[PDB]
Amino acid sequence: GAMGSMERASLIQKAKLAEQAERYEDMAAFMKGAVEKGEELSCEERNLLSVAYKNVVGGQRAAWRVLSSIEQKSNEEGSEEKGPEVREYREKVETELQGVCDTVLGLLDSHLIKEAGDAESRVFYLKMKGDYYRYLAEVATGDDKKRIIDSARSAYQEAMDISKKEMPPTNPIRLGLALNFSVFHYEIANSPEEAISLAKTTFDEAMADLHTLSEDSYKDSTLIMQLLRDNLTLWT
Amino acid sequence: GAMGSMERASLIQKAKLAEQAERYEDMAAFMKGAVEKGEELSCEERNLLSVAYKNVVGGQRAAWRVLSSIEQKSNEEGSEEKGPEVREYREKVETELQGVCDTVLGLLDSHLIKEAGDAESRVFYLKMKGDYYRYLAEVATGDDKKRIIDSARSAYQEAMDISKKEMPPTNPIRLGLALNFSVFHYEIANSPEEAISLAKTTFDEAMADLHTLSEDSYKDSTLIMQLLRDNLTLWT
Amino acid sequence: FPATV
Amino acid sequence: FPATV
Ligand SMILES: *CC(=O)NCCC1CCN(C(=O)C2(Nc3ccc(Cl)cc3)CCOCC2)CC1
Ligand SMILES: *CC(=O)NCCC1CCN(C(=O)C2(Nc3ccc(Cl)cc3)CCOCC2)CC1
Ligand SMILES: [Mg+2]
Ligand SMILES: [Mg+2]
Ligand SMILES: [Mg+2]
Ligand SMILES: [Mg+2]
Ligand SMILES: [Mg+2]
Ligand SMILES: [Mg+2]
Repeated sequence: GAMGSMERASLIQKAKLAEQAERYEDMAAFMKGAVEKGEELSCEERNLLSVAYKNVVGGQRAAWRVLSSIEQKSNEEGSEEKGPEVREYREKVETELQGVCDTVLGLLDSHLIKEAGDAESRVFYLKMKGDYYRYLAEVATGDDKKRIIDSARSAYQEAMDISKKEMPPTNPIRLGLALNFSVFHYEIANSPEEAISLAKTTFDEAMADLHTLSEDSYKDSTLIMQLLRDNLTLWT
Repeated sequence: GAMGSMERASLIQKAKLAEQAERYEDMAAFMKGAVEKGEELSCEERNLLSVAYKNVVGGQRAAWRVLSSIEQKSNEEGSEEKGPEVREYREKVETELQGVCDTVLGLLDSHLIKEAGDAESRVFYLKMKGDYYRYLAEVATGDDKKRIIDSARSAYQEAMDISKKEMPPTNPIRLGLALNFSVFHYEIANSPEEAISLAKTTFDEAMADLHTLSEDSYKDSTLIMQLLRDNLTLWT
Repeated sequence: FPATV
Repeated sequence: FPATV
């Protein structure tokens, strides 16, 4: 790849610069290069990887939703026929989104997950696997849609099982996993009751463990707890 | 080019979709394809072209400024040596910026300007020529920097001469040209007094012609007049 | 749209 | 940074 000639440390340095410049496509490309060096990622480096791709795919998802809405409006009664362009451009954006998701899934499969033995790393990568299958599921309409949804579920569930055994209920990775899996249940799996139950139980179990935390850890955990509360408020 | 097989009208349709989705790189690529069809652009189409590239280069300029500031801080006394990475990445962004500017200048030279006979189109394109040479000047440090600055000046000046002869003082293109040429004087040409004089004279001449305008034209002209006032406030 | 991290 | 259009 195009980053093969760049030092690992330089790729990481440049990813941090790209983040400061809000150049998330560049950030993602630097981080992909760093992963492809073959060494395990540190905590900081896992965060860089995730931030980069979250921001790239986030932008693509927002664009896809704009275009999908326009396309849906075009298919209503009384809408004038404007030709294939809206579908074509929605497809273009969709294909680019799918490409990014496939790139991330590829990094996780070759070989981040299999080398991840500590709970913090393994849960984090399995959560990411769930997230990128979820993004594929958002745009899926064909023969494989059920298998894509099941791939997301399986990844999230493996992450949940490890997190419950190995991490305290306030751990930010455990909380973030639960937040996202709850959204999977609500938005993808047509399971709003499961979504609500998971968010409520996660919040309550975290609340009960806050007493163990330093001020700084408390700030980190409570930030994500508020996201759980925000979703619960949206859904109830 | 990659848009050679797409209908002109479809390119324009897709540029409008890309704008709605805030996909400005795509918007610019569609508009480049439309220009390369060889037909003159309408008013609406000239606006699409300009919006697309303004947004792409705007993002690149903001990133370049972040990276340049980091690089400058690295060259201060007492700063630890961190190697070539900041310079390299600033150069990467700079080269991409220069590429976009060269693409726009190329469209203007082949053959938008030479076919533009009406004042509205010719002034608009010459203003754009000035703007993209100005962006090149912002990053120039070599043998050609003076010639790049002079290219911007010459384009702006030709636009100003036509605008003063052919357009009323409230015309938004005339106002926008003056706004940008004033910024050229302040930021590029080291001529803050010229910048201030131009902004003041342009504002005052516009004010005196507002009485001729409809409500809708008044709204358009006064918006840009306020930008002139905003710059004057910054500079005095 | 719901919050995710 | 000053306003341009
Ligand atoms: C060692 C380690 O834990 N590294 C990676 C996990 C970090 C990521 C950043 N953290 C956060 O609390 C925020 N993002 C986030 C949380 C949890 C997950 Cl699984 C992913 C991302 C929370 C949301 O705002 C940004 C930071 C701490 C844990
Ligand atoms: C026929 C015609 O005049 N077409 C192009 C010029 C338009 C552009 C949009 N207009 C504006 O007033 C705004 N942008 C802008 C003004 C002037 C120039 Cl030269 C370039 C762009 C003003 C800033 O906010 C966005 C619209 C009207 C004239
Ligand atoms: Mg090495
Ligand atoms: Mg498709
Ligand atoms: Mg349960
Ligand atoms: Mg044709
Ligand atoms: Mg250079
Ligand atoms: Mg004068």
